[PDB]
Amino acid sequence: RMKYRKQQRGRLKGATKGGDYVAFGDYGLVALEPAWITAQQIEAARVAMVRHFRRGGKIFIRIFPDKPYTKKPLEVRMGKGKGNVEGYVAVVKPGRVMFEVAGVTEEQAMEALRIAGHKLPIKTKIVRRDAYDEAQ
Amino acid sequence: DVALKRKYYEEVRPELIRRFGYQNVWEVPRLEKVVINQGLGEAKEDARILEKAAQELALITGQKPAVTRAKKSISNFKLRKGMPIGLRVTLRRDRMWIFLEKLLNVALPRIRDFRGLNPNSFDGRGNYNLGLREQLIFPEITYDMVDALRGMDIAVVTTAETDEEARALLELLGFPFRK
Amino acid sequence: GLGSTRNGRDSQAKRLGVKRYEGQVVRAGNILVRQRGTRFKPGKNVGMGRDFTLFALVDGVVEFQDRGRLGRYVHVRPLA
Amino acid sequence: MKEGIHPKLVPARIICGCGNVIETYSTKPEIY
Amino acid sequence: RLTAYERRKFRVRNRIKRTGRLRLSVFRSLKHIYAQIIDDEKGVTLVSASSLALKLKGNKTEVARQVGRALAEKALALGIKQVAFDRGPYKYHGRVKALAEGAREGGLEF
Amino acid sequence: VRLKLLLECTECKRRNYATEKNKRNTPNKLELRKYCPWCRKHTVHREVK
RNA sequence: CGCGGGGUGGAGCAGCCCGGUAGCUCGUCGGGCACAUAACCCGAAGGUCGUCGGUUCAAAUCCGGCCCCCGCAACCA
RNA sequence: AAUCCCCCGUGCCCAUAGCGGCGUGGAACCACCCGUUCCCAUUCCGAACACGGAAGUGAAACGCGCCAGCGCCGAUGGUACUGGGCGGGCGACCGCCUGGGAGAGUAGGUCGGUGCGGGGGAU
RNA sequence: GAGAGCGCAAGGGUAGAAGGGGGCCUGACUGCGAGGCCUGCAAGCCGAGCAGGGGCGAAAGCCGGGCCUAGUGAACCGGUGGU
RNA sequence: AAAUGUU
Repeated sequence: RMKYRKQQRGRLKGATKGGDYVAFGDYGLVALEPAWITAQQIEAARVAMVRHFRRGGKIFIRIFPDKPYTKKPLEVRMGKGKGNVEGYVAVVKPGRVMFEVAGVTEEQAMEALRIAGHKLPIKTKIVRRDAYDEAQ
Repeated sequence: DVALKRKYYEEVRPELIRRFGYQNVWEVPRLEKVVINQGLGEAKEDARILEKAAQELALITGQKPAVTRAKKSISNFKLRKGMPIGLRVTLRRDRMWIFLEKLLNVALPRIRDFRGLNPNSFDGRGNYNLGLREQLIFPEITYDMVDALRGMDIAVVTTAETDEEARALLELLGFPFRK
Repeated sequence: GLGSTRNGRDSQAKRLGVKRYEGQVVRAGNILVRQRGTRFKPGKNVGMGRDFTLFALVDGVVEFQDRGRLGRYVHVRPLA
Repeated sequence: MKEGIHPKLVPARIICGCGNVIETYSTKPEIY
Repeated sequence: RLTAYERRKFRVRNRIKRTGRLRLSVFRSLKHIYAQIIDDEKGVTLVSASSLALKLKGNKTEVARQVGRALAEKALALGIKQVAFDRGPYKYHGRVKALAEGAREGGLEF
Repeated sequence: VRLKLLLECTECKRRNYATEKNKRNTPNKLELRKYCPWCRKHTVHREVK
């Protein structure tokens, strides 16, 4: 969870539409609605997919955080310099693939990306592979 | 001695034309300039070596200009982006075949280890650098004449194509090989 | 900084656009381009001031053209 | 070619080497 | 990408700017002492010249003077060319000159 | 204005000055140059103040 | 998170007004006198100036980061 | 000249004009080339710039000629976005009507186009 | 295909070069200014061309401070030089 | 002027 040698330290808000089509593992939980998603829910699902599996499982993570937070700490009258950043987030707009799987094709594998998509406040869906388009 | 080496070249190479082609004579193998670089860099101090080293190589050959700037200002010693470093001299046609056969024939075994001058692996692709020389062994002069001899360089350039187009040339001219 | 907010420094801005677009009969002395760096090289009958400001030199019609690799040129073509 | 500054090399090839048989280079050790 | 004929494209260019004057460009190869008078703003050649068209041969250098002495009379034969200049290839010395000194017989104002 | 100076140069024949700047440390040698006064001759002035 | 001061031998300190050049006090070791100690008398060793880079013919000395030590207040799970 | 074809100077379109691979030129033109006093010049060198000129040669450089592996421009058909209208949503946000309409990708494209003036060939 | 450099911060720009090196010199000057961009006033900015007298160049030509945008503050009251 | 010594 290092994001070291940063460019700029404070950022802005606002986002509405989104893309980034189907991926190519064996199974991946796919989003439906937009929501910010912190750097800790990702780690929670990364632990809960692993310790279900078989003391062995493999996972490909496709979501990474950039945008920083602000809090203005506890009881402050407004109107000063907005600071004090903290642990910080990513963005997933309608449809791009989170967390594709090791590929052992069982409901042994299909259950873990139900119990991982049971935190993570988005509403998800489960798919597999027949896409086979072309990119660069 | 200059025409004496001219006729040696021009009566050994038409004898030794008989391994390539016979066509387009003016398109085989020929020699070019010779650069000699003193390359001291020890006169980051006073400009006393810039006169003192400029009267023995310039007394063997043509004058010794100060192509001596340093382009940058790394650490080591505060050179002060400038000063002088290089001590280059260029030789073209006449002092060319003065200096070449003068260093080759009647002077060179004043050096030790006697393995010609070549450990046979110069590994050029283009115009074939060489040059194994530590300063003031046998040029013409008298037994010390300076303090702290500093080692010189030689870089012949040719118009050859493969490695053997100057390996065979400089070996049928002389220049003993093998380590 | 130190532990607060140290900003709130800015400057009232110059204008520097294009003043005398295609067509538009001009007379000798009008400023055609205020710019910061050379983005429009001069042509015939167009001078170039001290800080890269183009200005008409004789009377006529401002006419834009390009060159491609070399760059955009402007020049004022005589009136009739 | 600057004609005044470079050193003099008119006869500084035509000698035998200012004494060659003391210089020990002609038949000196280079043979097999 | 450009092998040291950059001065020719830099010096000549700085000349085009003042388009109130007409140019003569010379060539200076061996049996080739050529010149041309170009009117700039309409790209043509206004009048030609000669080194071997007019033959004028020998084995010499004074043919360079001869060509300019021809360009003088051939300029004032149409008579309008009062104002013109002269560039060249590189350095302006002997061979490239006599052309200027030959055009200085007809009153070419340079 | 620590090392720079406001110097004010006069003539080798006459009156008042022609107002310029000087360094005082890297040159020191009392400068002199050539200019056109209101007596129309292009004479040489000297650092006088 | 904060306010100002400092990094020099084993420890404590001058040298930083303004560019050239490293010293003092305690303290460790070795030889002296004395029946053996204490005290006293001679001599020697122990660094570059926290850490990395810039400016000049020349940085302990002027500039920028990085990291430590001195004191004041409010608080998280 | 006042009908066509190779060469040599100048301009404009402006990389669908370039890089890389192999052949092909001197009878005429051109460049290497031979020398070094003056005409000149090289922080040193006639390597460049300049001078006086047979030979030998077209190998190097330059022009026509070919081959799409690298580059370079690139359709039709769709979709995102949106000028102007109406709708549904607690909240991030979505839908339909009417005019416009990209970027990436696919089939494919080319190893340039063109004036002005001189010297020769078909007379 | 310029991704280096240009006294100091960032953006624009530039090798058909404002970038590095030598040759000679002070236009880092004086009856002076048509015409404009900006603007509540006051301020700031660019400027072809005549006349005087001069530098570099064979000529063509260019020069009234620096590659450009920051290094500055109205009046009143006083000081020193000429008219 | 100038100290101490049973382990």
